[PDB]
Amino acid sequence: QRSTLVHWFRKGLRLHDNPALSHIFTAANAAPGRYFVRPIFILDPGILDWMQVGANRWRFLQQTLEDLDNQLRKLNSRLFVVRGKPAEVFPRIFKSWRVEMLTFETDIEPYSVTRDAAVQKLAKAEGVRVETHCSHTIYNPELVIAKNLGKAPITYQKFLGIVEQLKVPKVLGVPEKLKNMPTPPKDEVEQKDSAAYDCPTMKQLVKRPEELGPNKFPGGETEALRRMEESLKDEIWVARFEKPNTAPNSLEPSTTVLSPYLKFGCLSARLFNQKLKEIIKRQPKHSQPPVSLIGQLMWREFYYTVAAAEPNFDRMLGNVYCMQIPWQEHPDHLEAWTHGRTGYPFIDAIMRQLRQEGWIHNLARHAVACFLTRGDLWISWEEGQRVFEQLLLDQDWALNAGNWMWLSASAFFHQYFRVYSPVAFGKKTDPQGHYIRKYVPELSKYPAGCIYEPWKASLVDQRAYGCVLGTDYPHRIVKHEVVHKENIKRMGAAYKVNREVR
DNA sequence: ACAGCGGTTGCAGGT
DNA sequence: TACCTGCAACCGCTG
Ligand SMILES: Cc1cc2nc3c(=O)[nH]c(=O)nc-3n(C[C@H](O)[C@H](O)[C@H](O)COP(=O)(O)OP(=O)(O)OC[C@H]3O[C@@H](n4cnc5c(N)ncnc54)[C@H](O)[C@@H]3O)c2cc1C
Ligand SMILES: O=c1nc2n(C[C@H](O)[C@H](O)[C@H](O)CO)c3cc(O)ccc3cc-2c(=O)[nH]1
Repeated sequence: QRSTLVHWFRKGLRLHDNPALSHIFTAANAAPGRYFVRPIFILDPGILDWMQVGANRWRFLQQTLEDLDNQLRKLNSRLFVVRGKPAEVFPRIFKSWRVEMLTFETDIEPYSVTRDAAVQKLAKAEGVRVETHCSHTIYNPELVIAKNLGKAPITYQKFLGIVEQLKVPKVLGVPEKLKNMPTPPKDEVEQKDSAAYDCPTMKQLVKRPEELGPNKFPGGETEALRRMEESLKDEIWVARFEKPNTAPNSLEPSTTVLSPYLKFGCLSARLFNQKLKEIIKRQPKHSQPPVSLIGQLMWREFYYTVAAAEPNFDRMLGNVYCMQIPWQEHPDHLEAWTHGRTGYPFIDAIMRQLRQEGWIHNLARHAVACFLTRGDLWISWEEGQRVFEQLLLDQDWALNAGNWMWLSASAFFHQYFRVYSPVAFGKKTDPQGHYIRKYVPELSKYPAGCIYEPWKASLVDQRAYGCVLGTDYPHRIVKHEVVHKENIKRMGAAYKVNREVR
């Protein structure tokens, strides 16, 4: 018959390096038998208005919550998956559980800002102590903004100068095994259903299981650490890691693929940073930022900082960084790009892997992002943002929007002369086109001399490869060698228009 | 002041 | 091999 401490999961679905969670566990064990602990995850049915979520990411979260519960079970506790909106949920669970303190990890995203504010205001009303922690990113965006005179650095090299003169926080371990902690007595919901706050099953979470692809990347903290240690095994590979040197179209990932685990917070970026630093010190010949592996982690930190200031970071209108470009509507060309039926086998192969597996390589994301926007189709990056938002396992509001602005040359990147060739780009790393053959099996019998460009081969040859254009594989919707030059001139025109105002 | 430099990852043609 | 200059040219940051 006592008060309750609460940790609230949103991002940071881990035990390791969770100062918000450890602060609960250390305090509860400081006064044993005086508290109840409720590690909660609010299954908010309001994020659906905020973001598109595909089947693949729902599977990831299902596996994450299942692992988080298993990890919490070993600490004499458990997870509580509460259904309903926080604005409705909190008032009830504050009184019924009798909550004294509530902790959670901070998030810059607009949905959280309005949510975290409304929660903390109500906490002040109900006499609930709230102390938040900043552990999703290595550096606090506000402090970076502050030390750069109340504004965010709009270049990478300037950003590096601001962050290097800041203290790197202590990476924490796993919280203590709860001493003298019985199961909290069943509330109004738990009495009416014992399994009310249990982990949502696949059926409960994934509404359309036919959209699910192969489960190549299982969710959870356990897999995150496991995959990290596997990636850090070859220290030679880690040290000399240079991003442009990595292939976009290799069958098995040329990079670590820790981004989904960093997005959900199954892996601590601080720990990953700390682990990388240690290897660097044991390796003489090592790569330096931005191309380095730590540099890649710094890019995450970079996009998180600029987005912290601008709430309209995901849209063109009202965005302080985004170049105002008259993008054209074309639902026909949009539907084709979204489902990988453009007629460009390299672009289609990437988009099909994105739909099926839920992850694609950085330079593979580059090729498609350029093609849709300033490259060929001249379609707004906001459209491709939603496609990525739905299909990506690592869908990060800040990272998704920022990198889309990079490739559309709306912000940060400005050299619109550098346009990716959907025909040539893939050839360098994959001359045979194995990647195309796997994800576009229609063209698997085509020779390497015209697999990136089927329109080059005669009809009599098309029949001989068991794939005729127009039926078995769509005609190329636009002509790259023509459209990209016209788009270059369009980019220069809009670059003047924005320059005029300033 | 305007002007040189650097900018995660262009392409084609060349050595 | 890994880097050579054309292409006609952007932005922010620097002194
Ligand atoms: C149009 C577009 C949209 C993108 N959307 C997302 C997204 O929503 N979420 C996301 O995590 N990444 C996004 N990326 C960035 C990048 O493609 C991925 O982070 C990377 O390919 C994931 O593979 P990895 O984990 O092996 O990265 P690694 O090469 O292993 O890099 C290490 C870590 O650094 C981070 N990182 C790498 N590249 C970037 C970068 N370009 N910007 C910011 N952080 C980076 C990732 O979290 C990654 O886990 C996007 C890129 C483009 C071009
Ligand atoms: O608080 C929650 N946040 C959820 N978010 C997590 C989200 O990243 C954080 O809540 C952010 O802090 C919101 O801006 C999700 C994100 C996804 O990409 C996919 C599914 C979810 C589900 C939830 C959820 O149920 N509850």
